[PDB]
Amino acid sequence: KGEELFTGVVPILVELDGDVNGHKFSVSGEGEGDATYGKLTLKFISTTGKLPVPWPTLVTTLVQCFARYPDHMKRHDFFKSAMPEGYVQERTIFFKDDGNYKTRAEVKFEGDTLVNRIELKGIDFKEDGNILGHKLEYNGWCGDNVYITADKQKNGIKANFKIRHNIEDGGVQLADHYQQNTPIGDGPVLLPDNHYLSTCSKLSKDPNEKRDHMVFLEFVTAAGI
Repeated sequence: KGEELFTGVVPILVELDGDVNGHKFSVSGEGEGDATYGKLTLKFISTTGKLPVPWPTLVTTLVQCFARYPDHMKRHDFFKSAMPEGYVQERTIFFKDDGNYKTRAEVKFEGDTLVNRIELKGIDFKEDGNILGHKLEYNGWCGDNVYITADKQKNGIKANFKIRHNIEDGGVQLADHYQQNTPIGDGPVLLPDNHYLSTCSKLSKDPNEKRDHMVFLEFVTAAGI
């Protein structure tokens, strides 16, 4: 089964080609995931200089197949069921009173490595706003539970959740996520009952890293059934 591919530690590679208000950037990430613990340890670097947007706004875009689905919920794990062929993950992220990200990604196995290749398009961002102005706290932000629902029409799922970024000096910048995932292959997948993913993240910095970067720790676990 697809879940058998996640029994141990799996290496991860991430690639993101971004474009925000016509300003292009590129991020390369790598690390490992341990679905048994819903644990992700990843590091991301910008290869194109300082990012035009804050790192926290890219976290959700930069591998939910590593969520821990407890034994009693494994029937509802769409992400692993679509492996190894993978799935397309599309999102529209509305930043309240600001621009929006539109993202399309392929999450699939290349060899023994889980790969996440992303194309991101951002438009309508305010130069004097919280995003382009880099006013979002690096760890001052909390992510609501990722509420997942089946999308039988497309043999996939949909997800909805808000990310709440603390603004430096006060305030919260909301990011409304609208998500859709579709399998790449034709094989049968697991269409889940309503549930959610509980997430916990920690951003940090590598003191040896010279490039604009983000060290990333995440725990993600399924619940709600």
